[PDB]
This record gives sequence, C-alpha cells and structure tokens, in this order.
Amino acid sequence: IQMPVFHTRTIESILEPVAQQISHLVIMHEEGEIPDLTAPVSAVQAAVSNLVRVGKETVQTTEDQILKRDMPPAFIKVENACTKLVRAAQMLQADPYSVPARDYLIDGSRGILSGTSDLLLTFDEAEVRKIIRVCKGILEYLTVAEVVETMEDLVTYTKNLGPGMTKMAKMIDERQQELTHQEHRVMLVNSMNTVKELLPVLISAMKIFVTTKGIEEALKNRNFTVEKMSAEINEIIRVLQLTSWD
Amino acid sequence: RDDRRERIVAECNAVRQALQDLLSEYMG
Repeated sequence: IQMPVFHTRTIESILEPVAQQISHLVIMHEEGEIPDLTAPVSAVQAAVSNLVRVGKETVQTTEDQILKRDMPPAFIKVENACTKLVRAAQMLQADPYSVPARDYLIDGSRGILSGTSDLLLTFDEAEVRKIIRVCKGILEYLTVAEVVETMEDLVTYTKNLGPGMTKMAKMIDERQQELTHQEHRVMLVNSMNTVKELLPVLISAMKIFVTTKGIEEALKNRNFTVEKMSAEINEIIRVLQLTSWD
Repeated sequence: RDDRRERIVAECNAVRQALQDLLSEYMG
C-alpha cells in the first residue's frame, strides 16, 4: 500500500531522498545481500539531538497550544529511532552478517523519516493556523461594513481593512506556491483573485450607500458583495485545511 | 523572514544529510 505524496514542496525536498534510499535498502534486504558504522550513527545522533533541541525551544516559546501538544511526541519517535541505529551498529561490529542488525537499520531509518515528517507537518499545521486567523479576522471585519453609515466611518473602515487584505493575499500567494497538489493551488488562486477584484466593488458600493443616505439598490449591492467575499474567504479556509479524505 | 521556520528546516536537512551518509556507507 503506497505512501502518500508529501504535503509541501519543502517537506518533499527534505524527506523524499530519504524515503527513496530506504526503499532501495529494503529491496536489497528482500533480494540479495561493511565499514564500521559507529561514527556515522553518532553523526545521526548528534543531528537528531540538535533537531530535538530546536524543537523544544520552539515548543517552549510558542503561543500555539496545539503545537505544544502535537510536536513533542515527534521528539520521542526520532530519539527511539536513534536507539535502533545504535544497536544495529553494535551488532554489526560483532557480526557483519547480522540480520536483526539489518532490520534495525531499516526500522530506525523509517523511524527517523516518520518522526521528522511528523515534526514538519505539525509545524506546517501551525503555519496554516496563522493564515486562517488572519482570514477569519477579515470575515469579522467584513460584517462591520454594515455599520458604516458616514463618510468618515468609511475612511476609517478602509484604512483598517486595506492592510488586512494585502497581508492575506501575500500569505495565500506564498502558501499556494508550496502545495504539491495542483487543484488546491488553483482553488486558492481563483478564490483570492475573486476577493481582490471584489474589494473595489465593495468600497464603491458602500460609498454610494453612504452618499445616497436609490439607497435600496446600494444597500443590497453592498450586502451581496460582502456575503460573496465572505463565501470566497470561507472557501479559502477549507482548502487550507485539506488533507484529502474530502 | 520566518527565522523559526528556517531554523527547523535547516535542522531537518542536517538530519537528512547524516542519515543519507549513514545509509550510503552501509549500501556502498
């Protein structure tokens, strides 16, 4: 049963060469048939130790409570993986033909891969939550557009909404370029393009409403623009959270 | 820009590098 495609291009670039080399090793094990592996194992231990260290600093100094809960079990997984690598090297010094040593090199390798994957994904989910909080900020501020009655309110509204929109567009653009799923990139870009092209429509609509206060047409055109922008933003929030069983 | 992200990616790459070196030494 096939291993899924990695979630983003960054994670892919880091983990794919590992995943492939392990597959090669497994094939060697199942098919056909040795220097002292004590030093390169120690190098892996060192690397993993440093990773866990940086991970702990990230955990202690973050404000994402979900990230605090989900990341630390990845530390345990990779440290446990290193243990198997250490045992494998020790076994091989005793017997270069050791089969359990081979199973350990494979299991330990997979453990590091699986754990490094968990750590990367859990951080990626935290990065996504930041984008979502911004998007939901826009949604909340789109509802207060129905409160703007005076021209000075409109000036204050636009000055607050404007930079919020620009930030959201930058985040979505940066995020779409990282996805390994093309349909998701398309849905994100199409939705964001619609939102940006409805922004001047929304501003002009309530400008008419403010000045006219034919208010009925301007009233409804404003509302319809809001609810359409909101619909598009909600669509973005969903696509951002997509790991397809959907 | 996102230095917290960069630091994590760098550490994971260092883990990748050491593991690949280990596996390469074994596979020849």
